[PDB]
Amino acid sequence: GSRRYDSRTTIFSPEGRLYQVEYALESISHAGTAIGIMASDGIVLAAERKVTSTLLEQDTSTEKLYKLNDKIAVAVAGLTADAEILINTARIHAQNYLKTYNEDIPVEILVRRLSDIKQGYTQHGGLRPFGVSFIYAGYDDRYGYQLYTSNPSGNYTGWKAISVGANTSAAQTLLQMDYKDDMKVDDAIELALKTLSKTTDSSALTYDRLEFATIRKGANDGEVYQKIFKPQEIKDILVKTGIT
Amino acid sequence: GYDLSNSVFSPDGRNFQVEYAVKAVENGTTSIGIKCNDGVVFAVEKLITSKLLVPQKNVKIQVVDRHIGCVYSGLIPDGRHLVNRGREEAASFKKLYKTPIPIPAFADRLGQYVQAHTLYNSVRPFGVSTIFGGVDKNGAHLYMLEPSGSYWGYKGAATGKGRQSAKAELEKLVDHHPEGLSAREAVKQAAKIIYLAHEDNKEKDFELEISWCSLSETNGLHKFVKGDLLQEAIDFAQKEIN
Amino acid sequence: VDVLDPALLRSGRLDRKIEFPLPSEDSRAQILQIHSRKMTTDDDINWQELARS
Amino acid sequence: TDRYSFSLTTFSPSGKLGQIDYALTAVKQGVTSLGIKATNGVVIATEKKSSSPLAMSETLSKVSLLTPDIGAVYSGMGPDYRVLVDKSRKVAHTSYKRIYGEYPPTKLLVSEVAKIMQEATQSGGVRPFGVSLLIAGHDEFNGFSLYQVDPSGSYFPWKATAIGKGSVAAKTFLEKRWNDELELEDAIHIALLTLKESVEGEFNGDTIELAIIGDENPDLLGYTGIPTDKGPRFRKLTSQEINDRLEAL
Amino acid sequence: YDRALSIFSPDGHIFQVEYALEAVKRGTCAVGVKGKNCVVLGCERRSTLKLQDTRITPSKVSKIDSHVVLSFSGLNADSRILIEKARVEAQSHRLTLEDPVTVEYLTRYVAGVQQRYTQSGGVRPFGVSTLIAGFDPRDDEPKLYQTEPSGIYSSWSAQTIGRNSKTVREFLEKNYDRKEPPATVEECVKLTVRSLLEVVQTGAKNIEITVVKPDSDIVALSSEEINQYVTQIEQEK
Amino acid sequence: AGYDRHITIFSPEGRLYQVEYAFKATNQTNINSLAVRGKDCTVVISQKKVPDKLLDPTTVSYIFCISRTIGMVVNGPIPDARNAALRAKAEAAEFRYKYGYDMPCDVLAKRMANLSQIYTQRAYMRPLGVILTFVSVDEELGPSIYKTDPAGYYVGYKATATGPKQQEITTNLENHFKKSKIDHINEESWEKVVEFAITHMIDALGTEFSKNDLEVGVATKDKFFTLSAENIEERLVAIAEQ
Amino acid sequence: FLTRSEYDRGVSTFSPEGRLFQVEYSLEAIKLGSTAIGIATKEGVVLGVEKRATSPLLESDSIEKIVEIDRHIGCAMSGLTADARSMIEHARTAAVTHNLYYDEDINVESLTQSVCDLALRFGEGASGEERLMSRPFGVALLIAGHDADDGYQLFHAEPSGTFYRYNAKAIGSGSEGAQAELLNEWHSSLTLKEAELLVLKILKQVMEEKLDENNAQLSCITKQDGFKIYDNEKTAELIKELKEKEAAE
Amino acid sequence: NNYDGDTVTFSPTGRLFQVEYALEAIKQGSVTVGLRSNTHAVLVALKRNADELSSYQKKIIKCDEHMGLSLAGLAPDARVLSNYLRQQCNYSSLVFNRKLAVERAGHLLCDKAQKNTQSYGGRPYGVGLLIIGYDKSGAHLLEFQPSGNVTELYGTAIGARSQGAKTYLERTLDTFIKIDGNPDELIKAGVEAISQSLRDESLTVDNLSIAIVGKDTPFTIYDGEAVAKYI
Repeated sequence: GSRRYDSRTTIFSPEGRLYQVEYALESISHAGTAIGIMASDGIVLAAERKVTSTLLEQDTSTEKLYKLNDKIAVAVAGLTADAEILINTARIHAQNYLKTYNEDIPVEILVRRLSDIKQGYTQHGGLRPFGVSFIYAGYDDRYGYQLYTSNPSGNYTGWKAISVGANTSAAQTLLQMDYKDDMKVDDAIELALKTLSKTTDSSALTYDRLEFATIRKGANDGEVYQKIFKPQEIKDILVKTGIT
Repeated sequence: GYDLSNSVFSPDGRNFQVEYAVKAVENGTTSIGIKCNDGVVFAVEKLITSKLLVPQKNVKIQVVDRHIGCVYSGLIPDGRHLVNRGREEAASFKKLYKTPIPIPAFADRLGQYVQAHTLYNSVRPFGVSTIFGGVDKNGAHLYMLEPSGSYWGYKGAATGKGRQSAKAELEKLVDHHPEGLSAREAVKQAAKIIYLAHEDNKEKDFELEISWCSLSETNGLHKFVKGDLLQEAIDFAQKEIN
Repeated sequence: VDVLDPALLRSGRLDRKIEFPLPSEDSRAQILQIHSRKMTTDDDINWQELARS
Repeated sequence: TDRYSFSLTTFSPSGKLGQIDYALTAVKQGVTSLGIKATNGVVIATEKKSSSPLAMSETLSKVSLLTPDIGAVYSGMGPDYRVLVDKSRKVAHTSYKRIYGEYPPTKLLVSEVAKIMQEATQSGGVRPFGVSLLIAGHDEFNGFSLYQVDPSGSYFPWKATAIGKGSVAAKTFLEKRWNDELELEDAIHIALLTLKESVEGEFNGDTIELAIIGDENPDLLGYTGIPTDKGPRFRKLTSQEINDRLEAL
Repeated sequence: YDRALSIFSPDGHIFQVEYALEAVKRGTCAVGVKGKNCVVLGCERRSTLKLQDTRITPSKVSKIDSHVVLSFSGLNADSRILIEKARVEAQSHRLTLEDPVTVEYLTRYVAGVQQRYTQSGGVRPFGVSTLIAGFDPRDDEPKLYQTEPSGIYSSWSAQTIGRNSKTVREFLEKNYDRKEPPATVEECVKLTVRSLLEVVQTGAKNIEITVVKPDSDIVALSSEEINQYVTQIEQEK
Repeated sequence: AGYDRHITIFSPEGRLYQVEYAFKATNQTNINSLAVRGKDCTVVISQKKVPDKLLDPTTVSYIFCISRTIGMVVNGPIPDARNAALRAKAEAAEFRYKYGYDMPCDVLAKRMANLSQIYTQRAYMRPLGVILTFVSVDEELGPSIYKTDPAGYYVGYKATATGPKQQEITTNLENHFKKSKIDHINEESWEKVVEFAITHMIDALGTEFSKNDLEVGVATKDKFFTLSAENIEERLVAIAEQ
Repeated sequence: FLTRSEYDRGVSTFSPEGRLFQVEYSLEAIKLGSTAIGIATKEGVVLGVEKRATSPLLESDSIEKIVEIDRHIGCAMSGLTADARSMIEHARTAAVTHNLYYDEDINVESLTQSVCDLALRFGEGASGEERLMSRPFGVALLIAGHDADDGYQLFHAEPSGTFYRYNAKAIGSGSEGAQAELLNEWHSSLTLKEAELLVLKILKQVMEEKLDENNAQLSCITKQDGFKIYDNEKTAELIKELKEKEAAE
Repeated sequence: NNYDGDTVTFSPTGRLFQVEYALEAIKQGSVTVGLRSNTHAVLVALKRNADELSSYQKKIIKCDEHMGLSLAGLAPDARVLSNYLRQQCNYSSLVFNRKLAVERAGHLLCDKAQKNTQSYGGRPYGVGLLIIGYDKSGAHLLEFQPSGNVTELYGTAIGARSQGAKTYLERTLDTFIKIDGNPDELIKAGVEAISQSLRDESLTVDNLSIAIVGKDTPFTIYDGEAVAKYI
C-alpha cells in the first residue's frame, strides 16, 4: 500500500548528504544568470532572461525581478512557480514586522526568515525542496547596503560580488579581477553589463533580454530610490557602455 | 505488481485482489438460503472439529435487528466485523426513521461498506459472502452479497464449498415447486441439501443448524429451529442419504 | 504438484491424481514395527507408546 | 488510513522535474488553440471536438468565462480544464470581489491560478494538471493583455502565441503575420486563417469557437438606466457571426 | 505524513545516525579548550573564497545566552533550527524558575532536541554536533560540554570535532595537560591558535577565536588581534 | 521507477494509462444501451440477461432512478454502478435544499463529472469503471442525454449508445438521422419512440427480443417511470403491424 | 552488514520466525552496551557500571550511567543511552505520580512494568495507545530498588516489553563472560561487603583498561540509607583491599 | 516474499501467510492446558524461567474475581489484550451492574484483532489466550486464536506439543465431565495432562501454575507451597 510506494527522499545518503538539494543546484544553472555587484554608492542587480522570442512580450515582464518591500528587492533564478510562493510569504513577513514594531525590517532578519522556511522542506515532511536562489539587494541604516545569496538548502552568506544561475564559476573569476572596493554606480552598471556580455549563453546580449534594476542614493535626504528601469532606459545605458 | 492490490487496475478488466477474495469464501462450509412463500429459511453446515467441543454452542447465523437473519462463509473472524457493522447501520436507521429497516435498505448499506474496501491502498476487500433476508412489510426478500460488492435478488442462493451440490438441487426445488413451497415444508428441504453438501466435505463430521424468519411461524422474527422440530429435519435427511 | 504444466492438469495424461498424506496415528505405529522387525528388540516394547509420543 | 502526503513530484538526478516534463508533452497531444493580441482587442479561437459526430457541441465549452472581461481557453486535457475553470472563478470571487468588491485585473487573476498549479506540483496526492491555458482579458489600467500559464506554474505574457499539437508550425506562421498595429477586424481574419492551416475539419462557426475580449457591449449589460458601468468586454461569438467571416477569407 | 525516516538496522544501530556522523565529519573544525578561569573556542572559517562580506555574516560561534556560547560542525543550514530552540529555552528558564540557565541544563536540553528527531516518525536526525561552553551564574568554573547528533551529551576537559579532528586530538593529548590548563588567558588562546595551525594552515585569516570570561563577558577577537598572536607562535616555532 | 501506473501519474508519452484501464472495464456486464430523443420525451432501452433460473428477474436492473426526472443507465460493473447511484442521490437532495428547485440533469453531468476528476487526481482513489448515461427531459434545454465517462469528460448527444457491440448501433443511428436530417424524431408521443428504438436494436444486435430480456426506461415531462415486462410486451407486437 | 533478512519492510511484519525481527535487533544493541553488573542480595543491591574512558582528554568522572529514579529505586542504563534520556524522565515522573495519587513508595515491579508499557509503543498507529514512537528503543535497564513489602528486588527490563526478576544479572558486551561466573559464585547467603567485592571481581574481568576509580563507579540501594552514589575516594579503598587479598594467593 | 510480507494483501491461494506466521506464535509458545468440568474451571500453565538466578515470569493474569486469561506467545501482545478485557469487564459492572458474559467478550476480542488485520501498518496479535470463568451459565473455557476464532470447548490446549495434550483429553474427556464438586480431582487431571506435553522439563513447585474458579470460590492463582499439594 502507501508505505510501499513511499519515496523516502528526505533521508541521508551514505555521504551524509541530501541528493535532492544537489539536484536542485544542478537545475538552476539551466535557468538564466542573475548577478549582483555592490558598489559603495548603490547596488546593481543585473539578470539575464532565460526566455526570449520576438513573439514574446518581455516588457511588462518582471519575471526575475520582484519587490519584497520598497527597500529590499530580489533577483530570482530557478523554477518560477515555487518562487512566487515565497515571494508573497516574504511580503507577508515584512508587513508583520512593520505591524508590530512600526519600523522597516533590516536586511539581516528577512534573509534569515526565508532561509528557515526552506530548511523545513529538506529537513522533514517527505517533500521535495523549493529550488530557488535569491540575490537580495537591500538598504538599511544599521549595516548600510547589504548583498546576499541564499540557496535551496537554506543557507546564506554575504558577498561583495556574486553570480547565480548559469556559469557560476565563470562569472566569479571575472568579478574578482574587475572589482574595486569602492565604485560609482555607473562603473558598476558597466561592469554588470560586461560580465553578462562574456558569460551570455547566446552570443548576443540585448536590452530586451536584460532585466536590470538598481537602488541608488541619488535620492536626497538619505533615502534610497528603488528603480526598476523601463527597457527603453536600458537601451541607452547599453549604448553608453558600447556593447551595442 | 499490478496483480497484487485493489486500487490497481490492469488492462484485462481484472482487479486481481477482489477475485482472490472469492477463493477465501470457497474454503468456507456450505450455507444455503431457501426462499419460500412465507419467508426465508437458512441452514449452515457447522464442522465438528473434535470431540472435545461443547456442542450446539457456536452460532454461525447471527441476527441483525430483530427480523433480518445473517449467515456468512469465508473467513469467520472477518465476517463478524461485517455483521457488527450492519448492526450499527440497522440501529442508525431504526432511530432516525422509527421503523424496522427494510431489506432492500439493509442491502444498500452493507453493499456500500464492502465496495469501500476496494478503493483505498490501505484496506483489503473482505472475503466473505453473506446471505441475509427476513420479512419486512413489503414482504419477504433475500439477498446474497459477493465479496466484490455484487448482489441480486434470489429465489435460492448458496455459497460455500458445496455450492456445487446445493445449486443443482435448488434447480430441482424450483422445478418441484415452481409455485413455491411452505416455510414449514422447507425445514425438511434445508436439512436435505446441507447433508448432500457434505459429500464434498466428508473428511469430518458436522452439525446442522437451521433458523427461519417466516411470517406465518414466527410472527416475522428471526428465530432458531430448535428442540424436536430440529431433530425431525435431521432424521428426514439422514434416511434419504442412507 | 504446484510446479506442473497446465497440460498435465488435464485428463489423458495423468487422469487419476493420488495424494500421499502425512502419517496418521495407526499408520505411525505400523511404520515403526516394519523397520524394527529387521533388528533385534526386547520383549517389553509397546508400539502404541512410541506412536503417541 | 492514508499516508500520501509525501511529494510525488521530485527532482530528477539529471535535473528538471520528471512529472512536469511528462505533463508538457501531453499538451502537444491535444487540440490546437491560439490567441492574437490586437491594439483594440484580443481574440482566442480553438477547435471543438467530440467522440462521434452525433454528439452535440453546443453543450461543450472550451472557451469559458472567468469574468465579464476575461475568458480562458485551453489546450490539453478536457477533464483537467473543467475543474480548474471553476477554481479559477471561486478564488476570483472570494479574494477580490469580497475584499475589493469588483473583478480582478488580468495580471492579478493569472497569479492566483498559478498558485493552484503550484500545489499540484508540491505535495502528495496530486500530479500536475496537464493543461496550458491562455488567459487573455482586459483591465483598464494596462489595457489589453494576453498571458500564458503553463503546467509548471510560471506565467508569461505574450504578444501572440499558440498552444496544442500544431504549435511549432503555428507560431512560425504568426511570426510573419504579426504586425505592430493590427485591428481587431483584421485579427479575426488572421486567427481563422492560421487555425485553417492547423485544422482539416469541416470549417464552419459550429466547429471553430471564436471569442473576443474586444470592446464593451452595453446590450449584454442585463440592465439599463445605469450609465456609470458598461457591459462585458468579453463576447462569445456564436455560429452566425463566424459564418460571414468564413466567406471573407 | 507519519511514516518513518528511521528504519531500525540489524547491526545494532540506526543507519541515519551513522550517516549523520559522517555529515559531521565533513563539517568545519572546532577546538574547545577550557582554562582555569576562561573558555576558548577556536573555529575554522573558510574565507578562502574571495569577495566575501564577513561583517554582516554571523560567526560560527553564536551566543545563546549572555554566558553560554554554542559552536557547531556539520550541516550549517540545519544548525539554525537548534540555535532558535535553544535561545527560546533560555528565556523560559528565567520566566518560570527564575535566574539564568546553567550550562548543564542547557546542554541537556540540546541533547533531548537532537534526540527527538531520531526517535520520532516523519523526521530524520540532525547531522550537527555542538560544542556548548560557558559559565554557570554565581560561579566561575568553566564548564565545557559537547553534544553529538546521537543525542548523547558529554562533559570534556578539552575536545575537538569537525574535519580532521583526530590530528588536533592527538596534539591536544600532548600539549594540553589534564591536570594543569594554561593559567593566563593569553597563553590558553595561543595554545588553541597553535593547535588550529595544524589543519587550517594557509595564513591567519581563516582563524577566528571567541573568548568568554565569567560575569557574562563574550567578546570575539578580530582578525588584527589574531594576526599578532599567530606571528608570535610563528617566530617561536 | 517501476511504479508509474499504480498511481495517476503521466507517462513519457504524456498519458494517464491508469484512467484508460477504467475504459477497458466498462464492458464486463456486456450490456448494451441505446437512447434516443423524441420530440417531447426521451427513451432508453437496454438489454437484460439473467445467468441462471434461480435469480429473481425483477431486481436485476441497470436503470436506476436518481431524481424523479433524471434516470441513469449504467454500463459496466454493478459494484461501481451502485456507488455511482448513491453519490448522485446525494447531490440531488443537496441541490433542492440550497437552491430551492429540483436538480437539472445538465448540472448533474458537471458535478458527477468533477467528482470523477478528483478520483483520478488523488493518488489513492480508483476511478469508477462505469459510463453513465443520464436521460432527462428539461424545459429550459429540452430533452437531453448527457454521457459522462470514467475520465470525467462529457459532451451532449443527439442519440447515443454504449456497450461493447455499440459500434453497430452507431451505424444505425448515423444512417437514421442522415435520412431525417434533424437531431430528434418528430413524434409527439412516447409510445412510438419505444417502438422505433427497439427496431434499430433488433437490426444492430442481430437478435429479436422478448419481454423478459428487455429493460426499458422512459423520461417524459415531469416524471420518470420504468415500464414493466407486460407494457414492454405490447410494444413488441406493434412493431410487427407497422 | 548485509546479513539475509527476508522481511523487515514493516516495523511490525511477520516473519516465518513466529516473532518480530525488529524486537530481536533491539536486544542485539545491548551486546554493544558498556558493561553494567548488578548483584542483588537480601541485604542490599549493588549497581556497578564502568563509566568508560574514551580519551585521556575526556573527563570520566563527570560522566556516569548511574541514574536516580527516586530515593528508594535506582537504575542503570546500558545500550544506546540516548534512548534512556527519554525513558528515565518518564520513570521519575511515574514514581512521583504514585506519590501524588497514593502518598506511598512505589513497588519496584510496578515501576518496572511501567517503562515496559512505554517500551511497547512502536508502530504507525494501532491498539489502545496512540503510537508516538516508530522505531523500538534500543536500551535495557537494571531497575534495582527496595520496598518494605517484598524486600530487595532487582529487575532486568527489556526493549521487548518483558521483565524478568533476577537475583543478579550483568548485561553489556562482557555479558557472556559475566554470567558464567555469576552462576557459580552467587548464592543467597552473601553479605554486603562480600557482594560489593564480587561486583569488582567481575568488573575486573570485563575491564578494557585496568580497575581504578577513574573509569569505574559503584552505587547502592540500602533500606535505611536509600540510594546513594558512592564517591571515588570511597570506591578506591575497596579496589585496593581486593588487591590485598588477591595477593594473599 | 511474493505475497508474504504484507497484512493488507492477497494471495492467489486465498489464505494469507501473515496469519499463518502469527499461528507460529502458538507453536513457539509454551504449553498451557485448560479443562473444565461443570462446577469448576482450571487453567494449568507451564511457566518458564530464563535461567537459574532468574525467577519465572507468570503466565496467568487475574482479569476478575471470576475471570482469568493465560497467554501463549508474545508477552508484550498479551499485556495489551489483558488491559482491554479488564476495561470491558469493569464497564459491565458499572453500567449494567453485571458480571461480564464470557461468550460475549470473546466477540469483543475478535473485533479488536480484525481491525488490526484490516488496516495497513497494523499487526495480527501473536498471543492466543485461554480464558476461563464461571458465570450464571456455569463453567466456561474460551479458546482464542490469532485469527480471531473463538470456540467454547470442554478442554483444550495451545503451545508447543499441544497435540500430545489434546490426544490425552480425548481419553480422559468422559472422566472430567463427571467429576463435579471435588475441585481437587480436576486439578490432578490437569497436572497429569501437561506431564504428557513435557520435553523432560519437569514440574517444580515454582514452575507449575494452577488457577481455578468455582461455584463458590473466586478466581485464585496458586503458586509457592500451595502448588506442592497437587504436585
